[PDB]
Amino acid sequence: MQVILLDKVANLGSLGDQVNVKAGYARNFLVPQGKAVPATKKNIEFFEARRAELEAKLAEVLAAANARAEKINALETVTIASKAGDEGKLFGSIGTRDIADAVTAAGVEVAKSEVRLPNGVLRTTGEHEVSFQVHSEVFAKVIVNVVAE
Amino acid sequence: SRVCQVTGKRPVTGNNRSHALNATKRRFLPNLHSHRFWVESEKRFVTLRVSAKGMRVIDKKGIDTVLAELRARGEKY
Amino acid sequence: MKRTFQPSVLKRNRSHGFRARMATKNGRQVLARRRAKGRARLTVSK
Amino acid sequence: AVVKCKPTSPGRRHVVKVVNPELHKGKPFAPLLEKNSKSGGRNNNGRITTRHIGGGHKQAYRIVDFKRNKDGIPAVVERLEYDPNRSANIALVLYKDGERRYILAPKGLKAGDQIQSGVDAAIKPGNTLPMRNIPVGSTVHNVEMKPGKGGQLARSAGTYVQIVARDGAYVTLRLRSGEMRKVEADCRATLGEVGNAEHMLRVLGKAGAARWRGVRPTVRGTAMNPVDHPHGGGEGRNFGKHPVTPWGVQTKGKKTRSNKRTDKFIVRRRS
Amino acid sequence: ERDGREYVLIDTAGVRKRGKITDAVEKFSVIKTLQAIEDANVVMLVIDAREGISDQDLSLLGFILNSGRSLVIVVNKWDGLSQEVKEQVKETLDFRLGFIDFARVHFISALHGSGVGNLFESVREAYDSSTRRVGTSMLTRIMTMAVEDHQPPLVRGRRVKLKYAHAGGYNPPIVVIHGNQVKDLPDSYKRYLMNYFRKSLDVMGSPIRIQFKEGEN
RNA sequence: AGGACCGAACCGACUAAUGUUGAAAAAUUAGCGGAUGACUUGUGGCUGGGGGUGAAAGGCCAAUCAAACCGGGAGAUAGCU
RNA sequence: GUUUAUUAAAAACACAGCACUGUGCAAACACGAAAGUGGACGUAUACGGUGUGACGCCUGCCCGGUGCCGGAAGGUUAAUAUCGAAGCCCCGGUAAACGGCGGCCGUAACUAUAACGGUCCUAAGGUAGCGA
RNA sequence: CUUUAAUGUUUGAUGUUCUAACGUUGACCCGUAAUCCGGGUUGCGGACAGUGUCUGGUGGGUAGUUUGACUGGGGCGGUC
Repeated sequence: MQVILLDKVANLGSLGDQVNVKAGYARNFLVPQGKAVPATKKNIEFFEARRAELEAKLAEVLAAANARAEKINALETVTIASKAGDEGKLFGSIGTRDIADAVTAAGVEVAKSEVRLPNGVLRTTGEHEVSFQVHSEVFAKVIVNVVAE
Repeated sequence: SRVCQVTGKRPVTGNNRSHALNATKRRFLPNLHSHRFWVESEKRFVTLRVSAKGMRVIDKKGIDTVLAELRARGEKY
Repeated sequence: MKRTFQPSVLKRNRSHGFRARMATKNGRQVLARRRAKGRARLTVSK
Repeated sequence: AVVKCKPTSPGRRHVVKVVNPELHKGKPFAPLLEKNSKSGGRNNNGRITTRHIGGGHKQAYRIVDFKRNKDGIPAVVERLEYDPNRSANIALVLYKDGERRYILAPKGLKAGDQIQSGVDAAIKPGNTLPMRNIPVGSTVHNVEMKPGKGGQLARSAGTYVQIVARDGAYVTLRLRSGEMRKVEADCRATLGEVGNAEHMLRVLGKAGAARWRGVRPTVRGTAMNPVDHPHGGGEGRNFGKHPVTPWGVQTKGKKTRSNKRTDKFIVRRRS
Repeated sequence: ERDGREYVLIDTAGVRKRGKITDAVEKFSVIKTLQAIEDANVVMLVIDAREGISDQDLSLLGFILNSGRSLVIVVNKWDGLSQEVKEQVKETLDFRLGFIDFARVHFISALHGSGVGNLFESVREAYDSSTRRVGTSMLTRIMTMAVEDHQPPLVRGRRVKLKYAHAGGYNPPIVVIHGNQVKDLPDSYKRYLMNYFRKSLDVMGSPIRIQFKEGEN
């Protein structure tokens, strides 16, 4: 169908780009995910007025989502923000494994290719130490301090 | 079944046909598939069996408008 | 050699029992048919 | 093992049999036992569907599973036992768990043998593990293909498969066939095999044997009246005609493959 | 003709008949193939291994038998076929119909050529047998054996009588045997005695023909 | 021990004979085969007609079966008696 | 052994054994428009199909390597009207090829048949079964 | 115009990877001290597969019927 995006920026289409799209991408990815809202010559008018608010006020702690996204598409340097990516560097214990929650791409992951650790990892500040496996049953490690602002 | 629940479907009467123009009959199934629609207005999926003309139709009018009906068509939501 | 006539009340009745004949629309289309044709045996299993 | 019948009759002139004295003779463990069922093989609407199946003897099923579980504190082999529920021999184990269970039961057994279903494994012949911790080139039986679904390939006498490679995720094994197929990365199959590599020489021998084996005559189509089923033949038993089955086209030296979903695991076809 | 000897190209489209045009329907072409019959003493049947022996085609071979001219069987564009050939069975179904001749199967391509010599050769051999110098004597002598062995048919409690055969021409070999009446033999026994001759003196050539005349009864 | 031998029951029917408007819609009479297993049998139950089923004869499927039985189409249709 | 109940018991049908093929499980396949079900609570020493018919005894011929055979299109060998077709690779086809399964010559003692080689073909080579 | 580029393109193929439809006869939780099912979680597959339409090839398995007439019996033959 067609939508006006709600998305700040998206790899094609950005920042209240009203465009038509594939039906199979649009209804099951651009919506329902908040990255678009349907377009109609009714909707566009509503939306045009709305987006001076919505694609600004919502879209301002969302800068994080585009950045952190790389880190979870690879799962080499598994990095998400729990509160961060919009507050400076990714810091505190907060982030991935301290609640054992990190977003996956499709449940096929390299972020639980072994489990072994006694209280997880992360415990520095102003940077955040992830464990970056070197095997699948030994945890000799190569820990990094990546951020994804 | 084999019905859209919207557009209104069921297989409907046919025949093989030949330039011979022989006599036999066969019906004809529409293109329906049960597709997992996202209600959003209770933010769940209420997977309905739907046509593929209809799939379009649902889209153009929007989720809770097909789902406005069903209730108004007196039938399983 | 045996004969076509074999015995049993039991088997006879649960070849067609009244209720079983009251319990499938088609052989009940019949039940009614005959009934309207006015035969006071019906089942033939009284 | 092998024992040859001494002829005192024809009807005992070609009965080749194999005795099973290394199992107890008498009842087995009923609280792990369950009924059989017979229906002449016949369909949901009972029909002759796949001919010849049915009869036999009576036999009995035995409540079983090969998912190698209650892993905990190991078991030991108590006895082996015949059952007509496989062309093999099955066996009771007693756990230290205080569990009691039967296992499919490999060749190497001699009772009191140590069993552990523990994933660390003592790499003991006949013992199971998921293939992602196997040795290279290992011989394994009880090939599944979804992880922990429970073996369904290779659970017969002397059936095994050689592991060919385990590379990345997924393990390719050679099915007894000369078939290379990749099952999943975790997936089980039990080290080695169960033997009974001699019941190959066991025979029916006669119709009486086949009767207690439920083989109801594979009735020769080919010399029937072609009217109700066709293939070849006639009243004159004549040849020089176009040979096809009722589907109108040959079934003998024709491929088949109605599983466009398992090509993807198949690397080199069966024979 | 090349090498004096005549070759024909025939049927209607797919043949790679894309010519000056002359067969508005499916019919005219057939008028040509019947010309192809007239002119032969040898016909070659191209069949494919991947569209050959079609219904029309098997009829086409049946027709060939009428055509009364030598059959040599060619399979062309056969270097691209699959390593387990489909095709032994395809040869077997035609074999059983069955065409006593000499076959000789050819597996060529017009886009490679393999069979090229073997085709040239096969036709000559087939022509010699077909065109064979014949002669009342040979025919009578082999015939006696046959009738003694398996019995001339009897009709209405009266036994028949054969008593010589001669050759009515040789090129497609025809014989006319003077015995008992036309209906006193079934076509089958005619053929039996014919098949016998086809057997006892080589005929890698064409089907041979037998006739019966009456005068004695 | 055994598709073991002989042979009653019980089932099956090879010869003959008889009946053939019977005594009997296939028996009787008289010999005869198998008989602990490819056995036999009861009771009940289930496979349904362009269909089963079928140790296969184009058998058998309610005395009927190279197409059940029954109802309707249907006062069929029949250049034929 | 089984069988044409109500003409026909057999040489028919069956049958072990054997042979061949197809099928990797959500199996092939089979029924059932499908759902489902059977196949199978099984699992390629099986399962399904098909086919042959105990048993014993009559020898059942692998194309890949490399070679061979016919053929052309090429390669390779030629003149150097270059193109290079004939013989050979190759393409197809080829194991009565090396190598296990014939003769003929010498040789396991009436020479002759011959395990080895030669000779027909880059055939093992009457060993099996069976002898005037 | 034939022809040919350079450039603008327009579009379809293959190649690869993904996940989000879709599949999941994996495993578990749950209605429900239910091998059915449903929902949810997770594992695995994956834009496939399969199916709907349309559409080419095949198809005696299934289906309706077609296969003259003359005739010193017919069929045979020969003939119209």
